Amino acid sequence: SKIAPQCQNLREQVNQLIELLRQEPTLRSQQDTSIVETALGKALSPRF
Amino acid sequence: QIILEQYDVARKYREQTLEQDAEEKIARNSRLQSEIKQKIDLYQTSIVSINECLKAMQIFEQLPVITES
Amino acid sequence: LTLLNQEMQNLGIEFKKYMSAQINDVVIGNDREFDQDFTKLKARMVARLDELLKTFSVMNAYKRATESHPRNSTAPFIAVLVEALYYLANELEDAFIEAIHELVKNFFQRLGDRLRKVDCYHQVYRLVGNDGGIEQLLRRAEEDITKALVNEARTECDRYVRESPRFYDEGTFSIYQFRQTLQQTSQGYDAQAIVEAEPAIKELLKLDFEPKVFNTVRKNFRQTVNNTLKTHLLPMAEEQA
Amino acid sequence: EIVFAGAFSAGKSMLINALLERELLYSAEGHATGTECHIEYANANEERVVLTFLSEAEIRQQALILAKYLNVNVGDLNINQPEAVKVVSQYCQKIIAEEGGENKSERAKQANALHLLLIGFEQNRERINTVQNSTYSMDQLNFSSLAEAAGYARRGANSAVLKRLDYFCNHSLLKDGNVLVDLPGIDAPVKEDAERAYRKIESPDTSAVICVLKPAAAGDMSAEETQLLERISKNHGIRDRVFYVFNRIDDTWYNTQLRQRLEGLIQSQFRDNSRVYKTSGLLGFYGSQVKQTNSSTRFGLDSIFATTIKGFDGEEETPQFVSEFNNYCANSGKLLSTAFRVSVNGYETSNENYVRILSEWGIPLVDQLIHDSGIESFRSGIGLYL
Amino acid sequence: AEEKYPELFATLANDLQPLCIALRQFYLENYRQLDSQPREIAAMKAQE
Repeated sequence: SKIAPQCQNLREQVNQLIELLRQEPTLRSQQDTSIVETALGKALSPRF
Repeated sequence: QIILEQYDVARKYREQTLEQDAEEKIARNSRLQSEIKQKIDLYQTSIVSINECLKAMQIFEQLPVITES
Repeated sequence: LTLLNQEMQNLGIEFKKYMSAQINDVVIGNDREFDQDFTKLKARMVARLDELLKTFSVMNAYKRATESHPRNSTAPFIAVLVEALYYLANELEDAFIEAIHELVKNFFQRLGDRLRKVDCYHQVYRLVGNDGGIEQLLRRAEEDITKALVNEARTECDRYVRESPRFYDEGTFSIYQFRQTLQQTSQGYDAQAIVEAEPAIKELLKLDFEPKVFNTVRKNFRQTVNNTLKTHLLPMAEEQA
Repeated sequence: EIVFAGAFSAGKSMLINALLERELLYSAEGHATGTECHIEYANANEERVVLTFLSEAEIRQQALILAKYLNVNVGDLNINQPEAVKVVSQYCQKIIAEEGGENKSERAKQANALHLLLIGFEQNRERINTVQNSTYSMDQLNFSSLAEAAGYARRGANSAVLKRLDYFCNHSLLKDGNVLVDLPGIDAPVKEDAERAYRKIESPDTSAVICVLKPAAAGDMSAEETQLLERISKNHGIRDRVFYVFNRIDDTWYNTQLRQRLEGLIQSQFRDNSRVYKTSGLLGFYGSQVKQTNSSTRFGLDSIFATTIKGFDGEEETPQFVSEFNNYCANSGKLLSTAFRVSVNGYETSNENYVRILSEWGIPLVDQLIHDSGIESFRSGIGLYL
Repeated sequence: AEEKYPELFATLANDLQPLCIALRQFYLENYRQLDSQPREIAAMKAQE
């Protein structure tokens, strides 16, 4: 019901953020994506 | 007391090669300094859009990057 | 030019010589000025302890017990002793910090003032042109020395609080005499009848602290100052060369 | 020279194939004992390989070790006598019946290697000398191409006896003279061979060190691994040229506690994390291979995976890659942040879903899969350093 | 629809911050750290 035109490309943007995090060597050591791993899609196309 | 006594002459001998190192080193410094500058621009654009979309329903916003100086 | 740097090299070697001579005199007491200030430091602390515990009153420690606990408004009789240690220790700790600053600061002015007159530091400005960071390093180092001693002094001050076996003594004082003030003696929930026991507790604290405080200032304190000054000043001086 | 050090059966063979994107090393777990392959740049027409074999005194030593853990070390006087081999072979074929499978346990594994080593020993006995390590070649063995030699070398029979190989190939990554080394497992029964690996790695002639560690799935390092870090840590000269990698991270994608254990372990010890890497060879390898398949071959179910899709009970079994592919799409959810809406349903089997899911989206989904594997980043990482 | 639904998006923002916490820090350190070194040839050569 709250789907918005901005949300269509919102998820593709964070995919870039994950890409930047992975590129940096030392950042991969102490950054776990397990939280976002079960957050975005749980929100977009929500599951209640 | 004599090995260091001739510091002057060694400078002239070394003066031949010091030019290349100075220009080469800064070029490497500039290349990496400019390379990292490119990454933050990509990061800045994505986060601004994220907050813009989420602004429609919530006020939980992330940080920008500006006037790093 | 082939001779200019030779003078420069001797200046660095000679500079360390004067610094090593001045510092050595302090470790053994040759510098009479340092000893006069040092004995002043010891006298104040010993006098401070005697004056501090002499004026100790049950109506001063119990004041702090209520403050420490914002919610509760009724402290047990046993809480008097606990607050006494911290009140008699934290106050003592501040004495070192205030006096230690007065000691380090005076020493450096005694050194910098006399350092410029001697030809060692005098000849530098006829050739080099400026300090070269000598004053900057000296002021910078002085800050480091103050921090190190303050931390070391506080660490020792944290050991007095823990009670030694001497702290308890059946003959000197009994913790169970409060029952005499509790067995239908202290009617109200006040701390007025306990004042009668003030003379006894004062002697007990004297017995506990007198050996510990004398042990530290007389034996331990002297070693730390001497080693601390030398362990930091010399490497700075070598870096100056 | 690049050295890949990993525990036995820890995916060292699988990772090497995954790294090169080619199935040169036979990834039959437990069969790669004492196998080293050197791959260097060469013209496409100059691909070559050399073969070496174990001695008879070693086959009996290995066979006794294999039979020792099998409780079949009785009724076996010598592997030279067919009867002493048949009293154990038919018994080994009985062990297959007793165990109900070749790779169903460590005891069964020893029968699997023994079953295939004895089968390998008898099948290719004419190509093996007694003592001297026989050296042969494609011309001396009548191999027309690497694929033909590989297919012959992929067999459990021949693959078991092979010891040393020297591969030549045309690849961009290896075009800079890079050489890949597959050292034997440190925990192998043959200590002298293992000690040689310690001497080999500790030798100054090694440029870089790749440290493959189990605790991503094993939880903690073993005694053999512990001494390696102690040896490496205590030696500053070699320490400054070491890379640390972890394998089979897909396990953490489904279990939180293992991920929590992995996260704590990684942050607990490793400080210079710029050289700390993670990947999954099992998923990484097949992921690249699928790119060479299309809907005509059912995206590999009719080729490469045709051997794995055939089940014992008749029903099409789910290949490990396919089985984890369905789990990866649903349980992990890496596609969640991507531009894909892969839906996993019980309406179809794993293979049928594998056919349906791939047919729905296609190759572009695989590109993300390989990218998430991190193998490509590993090649750039080590390549950049060297 | 009214209470739980928006909270799901709200959780994402708080669940996504733990990654942006470090990226700016690391970039801001190296970028600022590199700026400390000189740039001019004369000054740079004098350092040598």
